[PDB]
Amino acid sequence: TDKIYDALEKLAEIQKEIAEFLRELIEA
Amino acid sequence: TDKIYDALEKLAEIQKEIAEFLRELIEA
Amino acid sequence: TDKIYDALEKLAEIQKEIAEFLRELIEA
Amino acid sequence: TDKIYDALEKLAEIQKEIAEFLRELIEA
Amino acid sequence: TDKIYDALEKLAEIQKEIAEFLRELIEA
Amino acid sequence: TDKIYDALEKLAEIQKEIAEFLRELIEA
Repeated sequence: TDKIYDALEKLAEIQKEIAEFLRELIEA
Repeated sequence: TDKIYDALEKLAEIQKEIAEFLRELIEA
Repeated sequence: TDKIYDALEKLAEIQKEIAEFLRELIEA
Repeated sequence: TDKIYDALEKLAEIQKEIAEFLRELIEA
Repeated sequence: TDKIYDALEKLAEIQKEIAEFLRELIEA
Repeated sequence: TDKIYDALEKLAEIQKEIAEFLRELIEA
């Protein structure tokens, strides 16, 4: 169901942002 | 270490978005 | 399906705990 | 649906790899 | 660096919960 | 800090796999 897909996307984005943050951090 | 504080903020926002998702989910 | 929702929740929690850990770390 | 399950698995693996990376990092 | 060891433990637990989820999933 | 560069690479690959998943999803 499309709501579940959107759930999975919204979720994925959060992991993307986590990785974002992680790489962003490692330059320290 | 302002960079670390900004890190902590940027991080916090991600938790905010996680919580967003979590509450958004619980209505199911 | 509710099992899939619970899956998505259980999953979300793990990301929450990851972020937890991440912020917890940054005070080092 | 099985495609959605596979989605959830593929997703999970990414979190596994994130944790992988995180622990891998902490030895620094 | 005991704090780092505790970090590694707290981290490990999250991987344990990830694996939990993963095996839990594979019965689908 | 080569270890840090390798960290950044290993990390990047995970983002690659995230993006993989994301594009893979959007066909839904």
